[PDB]
Amino acid sequence: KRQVASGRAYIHASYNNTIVTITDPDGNPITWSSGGVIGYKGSRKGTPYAAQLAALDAAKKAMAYGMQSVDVIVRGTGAGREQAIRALQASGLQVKSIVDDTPVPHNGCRPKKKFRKAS
Amino acid sequence: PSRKAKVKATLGEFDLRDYRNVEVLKRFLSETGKILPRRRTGLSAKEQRILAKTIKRARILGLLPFTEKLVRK
Amino acid sequence: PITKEEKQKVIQEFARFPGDTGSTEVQVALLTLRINRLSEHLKVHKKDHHSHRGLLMMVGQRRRLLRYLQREDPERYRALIEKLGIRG
Amino acid sequence: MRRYEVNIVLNPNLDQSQLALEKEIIQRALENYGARVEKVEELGLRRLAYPIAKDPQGYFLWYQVEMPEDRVNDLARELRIRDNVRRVMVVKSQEPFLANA
RNA sequence: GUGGGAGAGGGUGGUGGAAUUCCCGGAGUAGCGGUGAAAUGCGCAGAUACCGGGAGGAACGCCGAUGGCGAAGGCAGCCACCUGGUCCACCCGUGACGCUGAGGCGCGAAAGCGUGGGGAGCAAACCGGAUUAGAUACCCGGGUAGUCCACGCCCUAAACGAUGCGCGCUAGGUCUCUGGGUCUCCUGGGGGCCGAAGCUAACGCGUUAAGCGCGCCGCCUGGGGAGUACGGCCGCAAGGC
Ligand SMILES: [K+]
Ligand SMILES: [K+]
Ligand SMILES: [K+]
Ligand SMILES: [K+]
Ligand SMILES: [K+]
Ligand SMILES: [K+]
Ligand SMILES: [Mg+2]
Ligand SMILES: [Mg+2]
Ligand SMILES: [Mg+2]
Ligand SMILES: [Mg+2]
Ligand SMILES: [Mg+2]
Ligand SMILES: [Mg+2]
Ligand SMILES: [Mg+2]
Ligand SMILES: [Mg+2]
Ligand SMILES: [Mg+2]
Ligand SMILES: [Mg+2]
Ligand SMILES: [Mg+2]
Ligand SMILES: [Mg+2]
Ligand SMILES: [Mg+2]
Ligand SMILES: [Mg+2]
Ligand SMILES: [Mg+2]
Ligand SMILES: [Mg+2]
Ligand SMILES: [Mg+2]
Ligand SMILES: [Mg+2]
Ligand SMILES: [Mg+2]
Ligand SMILES: [Mg+2]
Ligand SMILES: [Mg+2]
Ligand SMILES: [Mg+2]
Ligand SMILES: [Mg+2]
Ligand SMILES: [Mg+2]
Ligand SMILES: [Mg+2]
Ligand SMILES: [Mg+2]
Ligand SMILES: [Mg+2]
Ligand SMILES: [Mg+2]
Ligand SMILES: [Mg+2]
Ligand SMILES: [Mg+2]
Ligand SMILES: [Mg+2]
Ligand SMILES: [Mg+2]
Ligand SMILES: [Mg+2]
Ligand SMILES: [Mg+2]
Repeated sequence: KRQVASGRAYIHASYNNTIVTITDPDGNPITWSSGGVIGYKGSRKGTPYAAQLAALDAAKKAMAYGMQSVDVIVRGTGAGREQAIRALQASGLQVKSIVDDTPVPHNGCRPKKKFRKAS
Repeated sequence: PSRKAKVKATLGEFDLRDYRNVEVLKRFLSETGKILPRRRTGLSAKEQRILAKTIKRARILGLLPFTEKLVRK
Repeated sequence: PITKEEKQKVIQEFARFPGDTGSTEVQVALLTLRINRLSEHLKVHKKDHHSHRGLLMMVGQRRRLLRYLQREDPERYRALIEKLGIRG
Repeated sequence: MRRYEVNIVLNPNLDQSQLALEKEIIQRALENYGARVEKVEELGLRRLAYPIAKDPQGYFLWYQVEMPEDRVNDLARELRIRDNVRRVMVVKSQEPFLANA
């Protein structure tokens, strides 16, 4: 209880899970969901379907606060990242606008061995 | 294929060395605050090279962006 | 660096005659200027090895001339040296 | 002696009184080092492409002074001392390289 | 000499924004993370995800190019100072002053050594989780030296074009970087490709020769034993020649 009816819907996709955080017009989180918050536990969290449920769960949890419209912020290139958008669109919540804001360094820290090579 | 118009042809005489003309410099950045390629800027290697330098100056001054958020998607 | 004025002074101060720009003396003179300007530079920036390469190349170009000058007119030689204050 | 361009960004919240003092302190040091203001362009303020010092705007100055190189760096560093001075960008003046003309 | 030019060539100081980590505040709640699948691990002392602030170290996205500079190693944010090389035009000066270069001397990626400093991220060793017939490995969670700075050592390498330096001579086509011009195009320097003659065992090379020639240096002489042993010289050591 706090009533907002307009805020941010941050999607955090990765090759291992998707996770949505909904906030107020100032960035403070109201509710969130993820592949784990829903039943999935292993690699199923990174599933595009997982993303869907996770997104929808958060939409509902936010609807409960009077949330009606929200701006979307995409981050990462995980699977089921578009499915997370898609969901938020059909989640009753009005999707005011999508914006990909994934961070990318201008080259700073040496990546883990798993992430090395370029060009 | 880098179609559409060229950022240069679509402009008049300008000082590729003036790091303060935020209006014309701005024209060479992408939707993101990224510096466009020769394929798009329609500049010469020598010119493009001078741009990069000036643009970088305007960014440090505060006159130009280092990176912007991608709208729509 | 070294301005036209500086450059010009030494040139004149050494030309064997009016208009003499490329005589063995003029060169040796001019070269000495660089070497000295560069030598001072290296005392400060000791890690600027790259520039040092130039140095060796000048010092060696100078040797070539003086070595020549001395073989042709051992006088203008002892002269050019004395003025510039070189040798050992 | 070489021609340089002394760019300076100031606090966008200085009152006519404050602005004036800071702005003169600038003139001051310029002398104390060897500047010879050839022309100014107090463009005032504009909307920064990103927040500098937490502000979305900045008060931009400018001068096309001439001075003794050996000081340039030494001078600029001085200008930065002030708290309302958030940017000091000096550049060896150049011949405008035209283009698409 | 004079007048012009391009450049991540070198040294010094200063400085900018993105990101990671950490700490502070807010908001918020049950997981996060990771994989083929997992577990270790981290989280109700409240993590992950989100917003604001602060600190710090290291590296410089787009520009970026088959691009440029350097003798090689190698060199990329921006600004200033200090400094090397080099190219073009004018035909002005000297008047063969040239080329090469045993020994010497200087430089010389990485790792490594000494002393002091720094330490975000990464990560030999090492500590764990998996995997497997085993798994002193690959994958996963951690993590020390080190990776960074100053100063001094070390002197190696697939230090490669696996192609020593200079000079003259012998079709072109084409793209490109950088000068000069009466600016299709001409002329000079550099970077690519294909290819005349020619060369080459073949592959290929071919005005950036591996062609035709001259000068000088270095090197080779079947494989293994062996880059070993001995001697010497060098190095704090590792070890180098
Ligand atoms: K032009
Ligand atoms: K658990
Ligand atoms: K130079
Ligand atoms: K140690
Ligand atoms: K053939
Ligand atoms: K021995
Ligand atoms: Mg000249
Ligand atoms: Mg450089
Ligand atoms: Mg917190
Ligand atoms: Mg709390
Ligand atoms: Mg536990
Ligand atoms: Mg509790
Ligand atoms: Mg975190
Ligand atoms: Mg710290
Ligand atoms: Mg080369
Ligand atoms: Mg190389
Ligand atoms: Mg003549
Ligand atoms: Mg004569
Ligand atoms: Mg030699
Ligand atoms: Mg070394
Ligand atoms: Mg090292
Ligand atoms: Mg050490
Ligand atoms: Mg130490
Ligand atoms: Mg690690
Ligand atoms: Mg086992
Ligand atoms: Mg590991
Ligand atoms: Mg060192
Ligand atoms: Mg190679
Ligand atoms: Mg060709
Ligand atoms: Mg050519
Ligand atoms: Mg050419
Ligand atoms: Mg090349
Ligand atoms: Mg060929
Ligand atoms: Mg043939
Ligand atoms: Mg030849
Ligand atoms: Mg041998
Ligand atoms: Mg044998
Ligand atoms: Mg035998
Ligand atoms: Mg043998
Ligand atoms: Mg050995």
